[PDB]
Order: sequence, then C-alpha cells, then structure tokens
Amino acid sequence: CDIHVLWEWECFEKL
Amino acid sequence: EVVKFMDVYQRSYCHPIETLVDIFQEYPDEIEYIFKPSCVPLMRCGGCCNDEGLECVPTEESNITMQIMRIKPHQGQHIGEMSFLQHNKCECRPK
Amino acid sequence: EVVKFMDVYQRSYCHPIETLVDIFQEYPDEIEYIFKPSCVPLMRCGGCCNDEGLECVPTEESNITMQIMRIKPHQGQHIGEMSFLQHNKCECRPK
Ligand SMILES: [N]
Repeated sequence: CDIHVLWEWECFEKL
Repeated sequence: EVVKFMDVYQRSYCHPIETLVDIFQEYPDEIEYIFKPSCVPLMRCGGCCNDEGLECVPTEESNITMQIMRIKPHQGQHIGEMSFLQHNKCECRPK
Repeated sequence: EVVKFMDVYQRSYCHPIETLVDIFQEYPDEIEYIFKPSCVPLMRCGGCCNDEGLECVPTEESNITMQIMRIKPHQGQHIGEMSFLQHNKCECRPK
C-alpha cells in the first residue's frame, strides 16, 4: 500500500 | 480490555485533533503580557504516519477568532479578538 | 464568528484530553525498534490554569494496554502488548 495513506489490515500482513 | 491493533493504528494516524496551545507559542512577541485564558483549544494536525520519513502536515488551514483577555503589568484588563490558525485537513508528506 | 471568552476559558482549562504520544517518549529505552503505529492516543492532562503558580497535574492515573507491532526489516513482524499511563483526573495545583 502507498506509504502516504492510512492502511487497512492487509497493508500490514503484506509487511 | 487490550486495545486492538487496528483501533490503535487508526486512532493515532495523522489527523486534525483538538490541541491545547499556549498563546505564547503562537504570539511569542507577547511573553511579558498575561493572557486569560493563557492557552486556547485549536484543531492542529497530530499523530503519526506510516514511516519515520513522513510527517503529518496541514493541507488546509483557516483562522479562528476568539475573545481573549490581555493585561500588561500595571495596566488594566483589555479584552478583544485574537486570531489563531487551525488545521482543517492533514496528510503525511516527506520531511 | 467569534468564540466567546467563557467558551474558550472553560474549554482550555486543565482537564484530561486525548493526546497523541510517540511511543519512544514513553519507552525511550526501546529506540532499537520500529513500532507501528509509532504513536498512541492517551488521555493526558492538558490545558492551562490561568494563574502562573497554579499548574495542571494528574491526580488520578490508570494503565491502558495496546497491541503494537514491532518490526525489523530483516526479521518478521511481532505484535505485542504495551502498557501506557492514562490521566483520569487533572487539577490545578500550586507549583
Ligand atoms: N510482511
């Protein structure tokens, strides 16, 4: 996900 | 009882939040005077971004005018309008 | 169009207010870690007492525990519990 915008949870389980 | 991760993350993420600001921060020329109240509630960008390389900054601003008392040593009380900057929208941008 | 004195005065007077706090301010020993979020929302004393010599202090506290992620670009992420102090009551007290 774009680092500049508020994330959903999948943005974090793609870390 | 434990706050869930996504709740924390969403609540702290960069946004305009009511912040109690000391009038002298905004009006540093006036430190030898006394204001009542001495601090004012403003909407200001706060919280955090997804990366320590980004910062939470205003992308829309406006003025708010408030009725504030000011007194200089040995003078009488004045009261009047004082204007302060508010943050209406915030975004995370490179530092 | 102008916020009235008393409204400013009440709204800025010493009370507990939602404050966005960087985790390293609370856990400075932990700067070897990248936390996500990097800041947390906490009820904390803020505002003014309007009477230098009077200060806005916590008079009651509790803890709150939150799920925070700790990451390492090499390693996989962990999610852990971190506890923080909250201010439940604030009062204007002689410095
Ligand atoms: N990841």
